[PDB]
Amino acid sequence: DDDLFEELEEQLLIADVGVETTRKIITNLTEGASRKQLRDAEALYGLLKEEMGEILAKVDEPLNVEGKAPFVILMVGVNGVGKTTTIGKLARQFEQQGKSVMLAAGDTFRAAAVEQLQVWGQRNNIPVIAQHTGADSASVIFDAIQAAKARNIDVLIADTAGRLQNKSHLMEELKKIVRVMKKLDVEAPHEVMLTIDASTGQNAVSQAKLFHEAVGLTGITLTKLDGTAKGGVIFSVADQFGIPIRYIGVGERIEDLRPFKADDFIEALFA
Amino acid sequence: NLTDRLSRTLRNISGRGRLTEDNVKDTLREVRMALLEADVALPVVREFINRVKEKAVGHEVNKSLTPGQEFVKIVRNELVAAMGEENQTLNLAAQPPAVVLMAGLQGAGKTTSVGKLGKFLREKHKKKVLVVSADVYRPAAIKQLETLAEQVGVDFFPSDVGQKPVDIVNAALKEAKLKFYDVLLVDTAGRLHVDEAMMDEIKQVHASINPVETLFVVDAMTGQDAANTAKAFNEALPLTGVVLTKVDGDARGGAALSIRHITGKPIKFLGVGEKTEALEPFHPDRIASRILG
RNA sequence: UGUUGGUUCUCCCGCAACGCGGAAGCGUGUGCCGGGAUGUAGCUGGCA
Ligand SMILES: Nc1nc2c(ncn2[C@@H]2O[C@H](COP(=O)(O)OP(=O)(O)O)[C@@H](O)[C@H]2O)c(=O)[nH]1
Ligand SMILES: Nc1nc2c(ncn2[C@@H]2O[C@H](COP(=O)(O)OP(=O)(O)O)[C@@H](O)[C@H]2O)c(=O)[nH]1
Ligand code: ALF
Ligand code: ALF
Ligand SMILES: [Mg+2]
Ligand SMILES: [Mg+2]
Repeated sequence: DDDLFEELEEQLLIADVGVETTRKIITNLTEGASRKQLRDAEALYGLLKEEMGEILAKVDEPLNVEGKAPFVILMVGVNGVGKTTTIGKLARQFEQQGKSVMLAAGDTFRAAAVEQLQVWGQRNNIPVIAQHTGADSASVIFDAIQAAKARNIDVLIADTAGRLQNKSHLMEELKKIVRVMKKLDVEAPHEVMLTIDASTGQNAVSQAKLFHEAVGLTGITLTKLDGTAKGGVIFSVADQFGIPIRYIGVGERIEDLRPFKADDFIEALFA
Repeated sequence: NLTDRLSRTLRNISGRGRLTEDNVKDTLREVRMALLEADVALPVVREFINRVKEKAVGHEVNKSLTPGQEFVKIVRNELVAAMGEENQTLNLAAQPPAVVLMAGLQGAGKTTSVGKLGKFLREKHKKKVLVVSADVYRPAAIKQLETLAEQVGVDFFPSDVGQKPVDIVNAALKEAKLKFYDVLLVDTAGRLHVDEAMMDEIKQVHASINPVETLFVVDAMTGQDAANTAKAFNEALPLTGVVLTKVDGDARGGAALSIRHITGKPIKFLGVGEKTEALEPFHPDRIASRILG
């Protein structure tokens, strides 16, 4: 049965779940399998799924944007993970549920960021509030939020510039963006969404940690699950921070965003 | 963590006799754990471990002072060996224009890297550089390159999303030959190894311009999946080099080993920031010490 | 258009933070939406 210890250990590790989380899940699995005296494979697969299901059941809360004017979502995370693409997706979704959406082009740093967002705005036939690269991000987003109140907009999604979490000064910048929002709405940002590239390994932990400490994360989006990457690191992060997983990215077209469903995620992870 | 763990295993199993395979057991498992938390893809960890085993059998160890330190010296030496050599360069001495093709997954840092290479090549190798984008997929990608190009004082060959990448690069090469340019940098859209049509596309682009360099660009925070991508890309194109981007982050960077192993190709550059000046040469020992902490 | 609040660029300065550097110092997608000068200037928001 040692070849089985070796085998499942390998399966967990190749999916980027991490060693600590691997020990937790496997240790609980030895106790569960020995306990219920399981003799067949399919039942083992079942129990594994059940326990992982426990971890993900604390983070399955879907996002609700109803009830505020506007409901403010703040997109944060590291570079090139797909924050902007995800916003593009989010808009078509919200427009599908009869919500008027506005976009803030808060990435005022990276080359062509604003034009990129604007393409998502034209694709969504919704307004995009922007100044230029070089502008103050915080003030761009603030102006956006004021404009959304004025125009009775239902959801305002603010893009930020991707930043690495060890760059403390960029995190301070992030904090200003939030702080400055508070002057219009104390409970905004109503959703602070971390975006994690599914290719990412254990550094995601650090990411989730530092952004959290900076800003208080209220949701996660897992992108690029349309490849071979399973994105298992999320278990570790769920274990440590309990952040709701809102959506999954599954491609680059405007329709390639799916509400996060734990069971589908389990399905994908194994095949 | 490293020195102290290795010192623990080495004082506790063996006393003061030479190191023999039965002393090595705990050492090997723990090194494996360290490398896994460092995001080194598993198979690569096994293969490195075996070499470590081989260096462990005939150890000349009982003589140095700290057992952890000598064993560490050997792991470090092995790793620095694995990583390659210094002063690894782009072939700019052959017939001009030197065509450089970028390849890799979405958001890896390819466009940013093209800008960085434009800066490096014009400023330091006194090169006359043309850059082009074949990214007709990601919105505003071309304008992103055009911007970067205008910023680094290099010429930009216009393309639009209504064109086809093969047409674009053929045109670009034609212009570079015709106007006696020293270098053609070719930016492409991020693509997944499972994307059959896009891999066909990159294979065809490479076939069209016969590039002297094909650079595989890889996000340094990449976890296990790097084993897959590397393999696919290595098998899809003749890679001549690797760019590892976002090393200015705090990720341990183990993907570098993984990739380096599976492709056997040299890492030529580190991307070390978002700005165009942020480019560094690859030093095996520095990255090695980073991965081991 | 009318009025105000942002911001950018140009000039001026303060406090602090971060990065690099024996240090002196050089910086700044950092903070105090710091303080001023200025444009006939831009870009952005609110309200009549
Ligand atoms: N294959 C795939 N690509 C994605 C996904 N999400 C984003 N991308 C691509 O990732 C690249 C970078 O994403 P972007 O939104 O510009 O990153 P940002 O810097 O975080 O805003 C873009 O080329 C996107 O098309 C996804 O779910 N699957
Ligand atoms: N911090 C950091 N960011 C980088 C680096 N290289 C690229 N990026 C960022 O990653 C994001 C995606 O870059 P991009 O060049 O468009 O990726 P591409 O889709 O492969 O062209 C942008 O925010 C870049 O600024 C790097 O070395 N360090
Ligand atoms: F390219 Al980014 F946030 F990393 F727009
Ligand atoms: F988003 Al890319 F190359 F992956 F521009
Ligand atoms: Mg973006
Ligand atoms: Mg690009």
